[PDB]
Amino acid sequence: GLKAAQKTLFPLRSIDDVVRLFAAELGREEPDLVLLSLVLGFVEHFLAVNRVGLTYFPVADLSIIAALYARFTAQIRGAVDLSLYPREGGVSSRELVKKVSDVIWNSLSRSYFKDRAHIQSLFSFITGTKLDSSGVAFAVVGACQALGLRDVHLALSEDHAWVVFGPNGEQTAEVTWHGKGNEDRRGQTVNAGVAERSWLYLKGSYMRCDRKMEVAFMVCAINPSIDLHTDSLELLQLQQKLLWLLYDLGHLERYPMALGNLADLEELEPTPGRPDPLTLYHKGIASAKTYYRDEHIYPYMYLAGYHCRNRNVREALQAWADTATVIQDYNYCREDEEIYKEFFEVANDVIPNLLKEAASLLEAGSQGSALQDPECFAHLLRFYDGICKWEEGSPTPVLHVGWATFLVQSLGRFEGQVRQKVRIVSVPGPVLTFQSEKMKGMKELLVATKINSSAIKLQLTAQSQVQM
Ligand SMILES: NS(=O)(=O)c1ccc(OCCCN2CCC([C@](O)(c3ccccn3)C3CCCC3)CC2)cc1
Repeated sequence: GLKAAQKTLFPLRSIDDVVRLFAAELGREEPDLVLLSLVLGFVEHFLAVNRVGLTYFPVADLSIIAALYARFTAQIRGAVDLSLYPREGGVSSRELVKKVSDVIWNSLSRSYFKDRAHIQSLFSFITGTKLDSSGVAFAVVGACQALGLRDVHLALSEDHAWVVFGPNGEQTAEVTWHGKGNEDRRGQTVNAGVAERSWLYLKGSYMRCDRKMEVAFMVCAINPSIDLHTDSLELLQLQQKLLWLLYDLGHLERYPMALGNLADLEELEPTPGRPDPLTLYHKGIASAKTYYRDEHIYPYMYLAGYHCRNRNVREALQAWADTATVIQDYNYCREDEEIYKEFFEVANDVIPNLLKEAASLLEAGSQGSALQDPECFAHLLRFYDGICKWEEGSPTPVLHVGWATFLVQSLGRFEGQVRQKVRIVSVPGPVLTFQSEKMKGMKELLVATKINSSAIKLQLTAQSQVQM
């Protein structure tokens, strides 16, 4: 409306006043996404974008929030005539959804840095005419709810956003851009992407949000960064509390990455009486396994990063091998580059630095060292096997000589007597089966006393010939 009952909690004078607002909206049949996004972008603006004047918490007076709310709703209602788009079943049509998308798109500034911080909210849309990629999709959803279109919902994969709608919520529509350069399928289904088994569309195991999960998304979208070096403590705490509130209400059940975000926040600043980060990261993984057929990559990476920051080398390598075990059943397609970059950085920067440190600490007399544990070697091998398998049948290559260099260095960190304890068995403590043809052909090289660097390179990149 706003409705009288949504107004009684104003002004919001503190973090807990914001949380109380979220609680009361989440009590409702339909939490108000426009109200809540405006409030978050407001508080984010005055705690991270401009802190001038801040003495505690930027007071969100009803007069300010209501006028922002009225601007959004007038802008949408004025520009979308619902009577031109008749609704059977209480469900929306593709043309209606496209028009709402076009409205949001056309309101945006022509040129701006599309990956700035703080352009995710309806606050940024209204005050700055700017939105990031997935912010456009959220905004389309908000606009749809404000028009009474309750079939329209946010869909998310690990790197993109679109909408679902229509009979049984079975239709999909592209409403925003993806990445740098991707030309458009705006208005189309995602079924081509699903059918080609790219990571971008998660072989169809992407998130189909209900309203509560859309609130969870805007809370994950809170960006506490003030600059490269500094975070807003007030926004970190707000985000954390909001996530716990969503957790207790059961609204993070089908949101794996939200559980990873919470775990990260708990590591930074733990809440007395709550599960530890590890429990959290494992619920994020169990959520992916239960609702998304274990087809998601980030739950394992979040866990891996935690183990990496704490120097549990063994556990970090296990998590990354689990990561690769997911990716192996995808095809590497155009538009999957963000997950290529994540794997590239693991293999070729993070793991080599972890293992270099472990080599020094071994020289310094460390026991139980990753580099003396054959299970750690097996995890490293499983990691690469999954990447190799991922590459098979993909329309674009993954591996090249730049990866081979780090592979050779990483294998060399483990002595022969440690590498030879891994048992590699065929289809048809440490025991390991390779699914990839590259790693199967490599198996003897990997356990040789002397690592044959040139042969490993040839096997990893399938380079036919050596120097004339
Ligand atoms: N090197 S590592 O330790 O293995 C590691 C690497 C990446 C990691 O990434 C964790 C961050 C994952 N991130 C969260 C924001 C998320 C997203 O950027 C986002 C943005 C806004 C709100 C919710 N999610 C997406 C969701 C789909 C569309 C945008 C994309 C995935 C963690 C660890």
